[PDB]
Amino acid sequence: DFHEDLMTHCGIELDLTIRGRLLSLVEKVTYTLQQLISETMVRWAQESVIEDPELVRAMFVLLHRQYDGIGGLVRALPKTYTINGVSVEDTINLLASLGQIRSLLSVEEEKLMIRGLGDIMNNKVFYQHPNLMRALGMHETVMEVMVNVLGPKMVANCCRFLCYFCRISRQNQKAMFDHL
Amino acid sequence: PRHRAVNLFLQGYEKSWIETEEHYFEDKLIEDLAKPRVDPLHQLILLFSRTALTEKCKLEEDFLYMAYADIMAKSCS
Repeated sequence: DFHEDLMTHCGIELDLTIRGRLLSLVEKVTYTLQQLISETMVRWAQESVIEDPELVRAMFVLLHRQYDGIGGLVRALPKTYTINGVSVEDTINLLASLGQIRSLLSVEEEKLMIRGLGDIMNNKVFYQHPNLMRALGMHETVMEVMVNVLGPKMVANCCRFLCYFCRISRQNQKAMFDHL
Repeated sequence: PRHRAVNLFLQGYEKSWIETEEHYFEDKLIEDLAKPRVDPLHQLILLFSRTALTEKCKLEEDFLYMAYADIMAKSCS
């Protein structure tokens, strides 16, 4: 019922003066930079018919992100997360652990992982906040490692992890269901 | 709990009031790219075309295409 009670709160001012603070907030969320970021792409693309196709690809990503500054913000929101002020110190070293494995993704390769993943096995915020881990997508990161391996001892430590990923909640388990 | 409630409010507020139909800009955009040599809109188009002609044998997600397709799809007693 918890997500549904949130969904009941979500359809509050969709159609309480508490609803009034929300409606004021959405207008504020909406929006000189958006003009010029738009314009300079149009400046470039007009005058100087553009080769190096990498550029052109780069331009319209900024063009669309600037026009859609809502959908840009859409994709950011499932990744974003609020932690309490207490357990911030575990999260710092977590991302420092995870940043090592994102780094080691592009690869002794075996060794530093197990130290890295074993750190993630033991963090306080792996239990208390499973929704943060799925927002990290780090299961897939770990998965892609054993994708990369499986064409040896390195594997099982990922597999010890990915099991241990499944236990902590059910929508956290959903993610792994897609890779059966 | 508080941090948990602010968490699920975020995904709840994401799934409710950010799905806005305010996005009517597409008509103004595709007008705006259709200005002066080759126009930018043709540059955008040809970008995707020459991408597609590469024999990848499996196309990728290419969210660039996924965006400007939808712009151009929204481009239309």
